[PDB]
Amino acid sequence: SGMIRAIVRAGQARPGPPLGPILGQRGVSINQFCKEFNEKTKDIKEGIPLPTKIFVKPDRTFEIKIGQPTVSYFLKAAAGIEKGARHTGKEVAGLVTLKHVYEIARVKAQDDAFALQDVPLSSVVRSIIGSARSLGIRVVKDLSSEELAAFQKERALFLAAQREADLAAQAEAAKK
Amino acid sequence: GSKAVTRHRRVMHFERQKLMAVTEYIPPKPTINPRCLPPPPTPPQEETGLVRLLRREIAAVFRDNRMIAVCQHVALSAEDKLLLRHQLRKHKILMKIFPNQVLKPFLEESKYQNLLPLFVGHNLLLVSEEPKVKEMVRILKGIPFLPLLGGCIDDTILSRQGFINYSKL
Amino acid sequence: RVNINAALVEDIINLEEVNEEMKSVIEALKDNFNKTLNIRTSPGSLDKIAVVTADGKLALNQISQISMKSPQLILVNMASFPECTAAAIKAIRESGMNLNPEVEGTLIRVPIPQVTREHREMLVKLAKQNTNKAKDSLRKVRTNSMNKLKKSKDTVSEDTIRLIEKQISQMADDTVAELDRHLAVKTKELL
Amino acid sequence: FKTLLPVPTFEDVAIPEKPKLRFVERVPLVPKVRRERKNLSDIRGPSTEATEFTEGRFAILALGGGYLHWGHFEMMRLTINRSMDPKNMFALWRVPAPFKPITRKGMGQRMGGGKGAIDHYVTPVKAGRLIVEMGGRCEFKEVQGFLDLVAHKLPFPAKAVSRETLEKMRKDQEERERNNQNPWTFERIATANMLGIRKVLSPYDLTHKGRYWGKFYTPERV
Amino acid sequence: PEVCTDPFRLTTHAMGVNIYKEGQDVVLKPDSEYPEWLFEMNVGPPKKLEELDPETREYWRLLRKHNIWRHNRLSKNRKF
Amino acid sequence: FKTKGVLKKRCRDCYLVKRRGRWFIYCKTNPKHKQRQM
Amino acid sequence: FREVVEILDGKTTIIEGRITETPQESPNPPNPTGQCPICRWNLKHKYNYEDVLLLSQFIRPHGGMLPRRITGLCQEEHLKIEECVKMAHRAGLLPNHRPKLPEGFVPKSKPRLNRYLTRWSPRSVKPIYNKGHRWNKVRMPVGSPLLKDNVSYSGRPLLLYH
Amino acid sequence: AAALARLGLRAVKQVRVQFCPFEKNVESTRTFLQAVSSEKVRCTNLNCSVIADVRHDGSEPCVDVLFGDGHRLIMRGAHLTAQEMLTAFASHIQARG
Amino acid sequence: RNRIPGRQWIGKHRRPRPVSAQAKQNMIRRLETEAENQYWLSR
RNA sequence: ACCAUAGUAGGCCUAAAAGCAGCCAUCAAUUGAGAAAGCGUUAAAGCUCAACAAAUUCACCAACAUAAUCCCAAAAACUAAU
Ligand SMILES: [Mg+2]
Ligand SMILES: [Mg+2]
Ligand SMILES: [Mg+2]
Ligand SMILES: [Mg+2]
Ligand SMILES: [Mg+2]
Ligand SMILES: [Mg+2]
Ligand SMILES: [Mg+2]
Ligand SMILES: [Zn+2]
Ligand SMILES: [Zn+2]
Repeated sequence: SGMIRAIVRAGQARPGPPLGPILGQRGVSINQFCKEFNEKTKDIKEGIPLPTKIFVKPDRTFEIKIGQPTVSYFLKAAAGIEKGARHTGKEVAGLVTLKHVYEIARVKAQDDAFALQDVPLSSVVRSIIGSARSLGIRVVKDLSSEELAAFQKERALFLAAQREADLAAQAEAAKK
Repeated sequence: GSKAVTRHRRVMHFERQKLMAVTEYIPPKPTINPRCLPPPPTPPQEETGLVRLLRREIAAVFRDNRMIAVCQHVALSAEDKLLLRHQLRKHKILMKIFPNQVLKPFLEESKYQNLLPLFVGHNLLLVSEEPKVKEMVRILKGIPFLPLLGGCIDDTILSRQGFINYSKL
Repeated sequence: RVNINAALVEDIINLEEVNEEMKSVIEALKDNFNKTLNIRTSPGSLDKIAVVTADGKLALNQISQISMKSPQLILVNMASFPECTAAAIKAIRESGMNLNPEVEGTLIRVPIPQVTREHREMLVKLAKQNTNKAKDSLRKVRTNSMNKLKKSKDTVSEDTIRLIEKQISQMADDTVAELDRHLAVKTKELL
Repeated sequence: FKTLLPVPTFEDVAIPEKPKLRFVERVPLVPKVRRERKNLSDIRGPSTEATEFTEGRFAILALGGGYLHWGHFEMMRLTINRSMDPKNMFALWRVPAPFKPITRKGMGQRMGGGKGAIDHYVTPVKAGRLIVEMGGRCEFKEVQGFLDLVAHKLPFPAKAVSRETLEKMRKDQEERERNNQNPWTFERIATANMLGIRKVLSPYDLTHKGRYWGKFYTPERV
Repeated sequence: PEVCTDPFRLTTHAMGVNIYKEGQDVVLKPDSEYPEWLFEMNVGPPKKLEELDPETREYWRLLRKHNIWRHNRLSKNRKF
Repeated sequence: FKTKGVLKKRCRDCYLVKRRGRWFIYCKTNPKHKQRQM
Repeated sequence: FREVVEILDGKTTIIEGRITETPQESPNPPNPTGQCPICRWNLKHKYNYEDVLLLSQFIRPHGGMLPRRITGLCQEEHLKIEECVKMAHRAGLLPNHRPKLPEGFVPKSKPRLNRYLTRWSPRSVKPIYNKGHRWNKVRMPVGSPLLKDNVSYSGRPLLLYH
Repeated sequence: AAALARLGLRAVKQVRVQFCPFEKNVESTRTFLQAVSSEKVRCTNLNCSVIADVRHDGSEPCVDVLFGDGHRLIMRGAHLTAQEMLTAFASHIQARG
Repeated sequence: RNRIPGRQWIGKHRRPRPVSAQAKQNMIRRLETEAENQYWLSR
């Protein structure tokens, strides 16, 4: 029938939206897909969301290919910040080093996307750095000793920014 | 009696119309049309960084590696092309595509001028170091409508039958 | 349409004032006779019921939450402004027809009876009578303007007076045409 | 295979605050109490003011004369604002607000009795004058595309030109005048009073050189 | 549905990349293990057109990207 | 058919042809795009 | 010249291309320095619809035109020769350059009206019922305007509208 | 490729193109081979078998198409244009099929 | 059918009577004669 | 004509914003493809553009109905014309 891209949480498998209508239009039974997803993801319990491709055949049968989880969630977990910056470039969302980028690249090199390509890990590192640039997380070359002080200052800065943003949102809601 | 400026174009006097007609512009007309005339000398083109990089890459390819196979590039699906790329990199032989406009002059200037009829249409250069044609023949046999045109194995220009014989050797 | 500049006189007649009066009369008649006779048993949606709140008039859908319990049962709920429940009940009970609700607390059950009374002909006749009265009022306003012109007919040229009378007659004709169009639209809506 | 060409880059140009065209009043804040004669010389003849670029790179060039009023101003403003990207483009006017009053008779239609009553104001524009000047980090192609509609909707004929386009057309006109083949030209004949042509010509024709007739300007008249 | 970190774990390792069931977080291997291509690459300022060498493929890739941007800007007046 | 003084294509499948001494914008996907130059 | 030959032999279709001998250019052109064929044979501003020997050199056997990328003429001469070929075909010249239709040659129609220097198509021009007055008159176009640059020995300009 | 894809190629069994790439008149033959080996043609029908025979001394490019009407279309294309071969092939297969 | 409003050579809409080659040649000849006259009236 | 794969559903609000109600970044893989220039979905999906590989005629704007008694000299593209 076709192919469907679905980003699903590792520990979450619900027969509802947005997974509901997409499989209902295809006619594939949602319960079987949920059971297969639970069987294939019950070996992982850290709740890292991942994208997957569902190949629905014309006979209403489906196949599942599970790839590596999301780069955005990888960067968020590596930096320690729950949500990314609203205005990228004007504000800093987080701070990581080259070690996290290299580790993410070497653990994502086995995905279905970069498995077919045969470029070295340098290209994957560049892709991760570009994704971090888009997310707003700053990367530094060498600050292993200063990362503690950098973290202790950036946490205060980010909590102050979050408080200011919450105040601005409350003011906008009251004005609207 | 109309005003000095009107909207109906203010049709002029007959003498003024005659004056305009006499004073109408006449473009200069050359005796011989210069379009089909023997053209001016050649304004020679200037080599750019892109063509220089292409020439350097082609020279490096023809210098370093040993197996340089020429195949007819077939318009296949992206997934199949990537799968073929992965299967070829399993044997560590890569593929490249070069434009004919830069490939033909380099080929005719170099010692591989016998490959000119092979590079008329779509082309694909299979580059392999330490050639092993057995795996290449096996992986090409899986696709029926992707024909091996020819190539050179250590400065030995061979056709498809020559490649088959070398693989069997 | 002979229209004067309406600024070259400015003293013996105020065409701007005449137009303002005509437009005010038209608007008042329109609003009143519509909202009075737009009931047609079921006045479009009952969400537009005027309920008193803060010494003002607001629709039921404005100060209420109106849903449809059944196709003939309107379910009102007092959540947005739960302070005029009695006023809302009274307004629903007397809204054009006999729409007696049931005071089930915040919920309000409104059955929809009738829609077979065939009083639309009488409503049309009442609308025609009101339109005739509005025409009479417009004629009175035009006569007052003509009397002002006659009072001014001392030094001002009767040519200018005739031009102003033609302008006023044209405005009156346009206003009565608008009234007739509104009457026709209301008659179509009723029937 | 095709070569790669560099693209223009715009960094020196800075977008000013409020890039959109400002609103223009229908009438001046101080109305003209005294009725003025409708001089047609403000339209007749070539333009001498607002004929060159000041800060923008593109402009709306008028090839003829006419009157612009609040309707035309509003049309131009709305069209440019809705079809212009404020983040990369800015626009400015080159003509003043409508100030010249136009009178209609009104009360009574027979000839005579005095002047009429002021109805609206217009801005006189001569041929060769810029109307709207635009600039920014944008290419002329899109600017010309979305300004051609404004040029067409303007009463007088108009074009969406740039600095390069205006310079090219002026140089083409100069070259045509230079290499015109026939020895007889309107300017020369008018200056020399050949055939007594001054009887049928006009004193302003000595300056117009035959390129201007009333409010109509012919660019190919040399 | 998951939980993030806050203490020295963030600086000492990555605690969100461990994907399987067991909480076996990978440690931060010493700097000597990481090759030079991790450190030689730029991080913050993207390369511009004039910064790159015209005899380099990255310059032509950036020029192609700029050509696509120019074409997209020009084709914003599509009436189709 | 719509008679116009200026003809312009409303989609990429409209083709302009000179027939019977006039110009015609013919479209097959959208029959409403039939334009005839007056 | 290349010819396509189709052979049917027992539900089998054979399509083959056959190359035949073709005439070549004359050895001595008056102006060898000219890039363009007509411009180098000095027939520019000389040919007309009456000159059939030049127009018949490059036209398809069914009366079709020939591509400029193959012919080699300049754009203006290509357009002029296309106009002249159309005029000759409408006038009745090139009798042998029409498709052979054995079925359609039996039902004869009205006799072909003799014409020459025809600009438009005979089936596309509506009669002018008004014809205009002296000052505003709808003149009847005769001949193609592209031929206004031909040499005039008499010196009188060619009347393109009468 | 689009013309062959839109014509419904489900009614073909075998298409083989036998040619010698080292000749001076194989441009049209290779263009035809690439057109008939396009991805759209492949996805139109999977029951067809496409064969590319490469020779060195044959010097006679040709195309043989066997389809289930018991029909064998043989085109000895040595001077024909690739577009002409494509349109003739399409016209024959649509007429008989 | 086609009427000329007003008088033939007075009103706003006049006869569209064009200029002829004979008139052009006559004007050119007169211009040449006057140019020769103004040359002879120079020194 | 010639085809369209990769991080990725780039990050925020919204029931949903997956190139496309909106705001900010606009990186990076394959020689070769814009966090996407037009259609389309509630959200997708899907259909086109430019990018490589195949060639390379030229390719910027310019065309516009009508009245009444009956259309209105007929006609003519080349024998030499300041
Ligand atoms: Mg006068
Ligand atoms: Mg206009
Ligand atoms: Mg008369
Ligand atoms: Mg007149
Ligand atoms: Mg790339
Ligand atoms: Mg494309
Ligand atoms: Mg009509
Ligand atoms: Zn269309
Ligand atoms: Zn030529």
